[PDB]
Amino acid sequence: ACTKNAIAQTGFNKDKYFNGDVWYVTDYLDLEPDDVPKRYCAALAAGTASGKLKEALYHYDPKTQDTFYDVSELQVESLGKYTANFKKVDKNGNVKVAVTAGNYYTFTVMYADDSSALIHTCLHKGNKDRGDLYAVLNRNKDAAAGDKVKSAVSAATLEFSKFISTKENNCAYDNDSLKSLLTK
Ligand code: HEM
Repeated sequence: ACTKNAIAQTGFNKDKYFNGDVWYVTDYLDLEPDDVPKRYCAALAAGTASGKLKEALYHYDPKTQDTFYDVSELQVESLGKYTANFKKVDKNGNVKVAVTAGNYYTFTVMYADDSSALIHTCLHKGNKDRGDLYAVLNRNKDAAAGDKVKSAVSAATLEFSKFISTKENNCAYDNDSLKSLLTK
C-alpha cells in the first residue's frame, strides 16, 4: 500500500508542466520491494485538451517487451496534486480497457522546472495495487539528472543513490503517439 503524502512544489506552475510536451522518466524509486521490474522504461505527456487536464502514459519492459499506453483525465485535489482515472489504449487511442472505479493513480509534482521534475505516484488497480513510486523526469530522453532536481530529491528526504536509472536500457519512445493521445 502507499504510505506517503507527497508535498507539491511551492509555486508549482501548472501551465508549464501541462504544456502538451513529453516527459521521460530517467530514474525511479519504488518504496515497496519487487513492486516493479529493475529494468523498465516509461514516459508521459501532460497537457490540457479542450479544457480538461490530461495525461498520456507509455510503459515498456525492455526485456519482456510488454508495452502499453494509457490516457487519463486528471481531477484536481490541490495545486500540483491530481487523481487520474486511466483507460488502457493502443498507441492510436483505441480503447482496450475502459475507465473503471478503483482504477486510478494519484500524481504529485514535488519539483518542476523547464527541463526536469520530481513526481510521486500511487497506483490503485483492482487487486494489483502499487506502493509509492517516485520518478525523476526530464524533457530530454536519458538526460543525466541536474543539480536542481537532485537537490529536490534531497529536500524530500530521499537518497538519490537509491533511485534506479532507466537510461541504460535500450528504450525507444513514440513521442508523436504520446502527444496525440492527449486528445483521446
Ligand atoms: C520507470 C517508472 C515506472 C515503472 C517501473 C512502472 C511500472 C509499472 C508496471 C510494471 C506496471 C504493470 C502493472 C500491471 O501489470 O498491471 C505499471 C502499470 C501502471 N503504471 Fe507504471 N511504472 C512507472 C511509472 C509510472 C508513472 C510515472 C505513472 C503515472 C504517471 C504510472 C502509472 C501506471 C498506470 C496507470 C498503470 C496501469 C495501466 C493499465 O493497467 O492500464 N507508472 N507500471
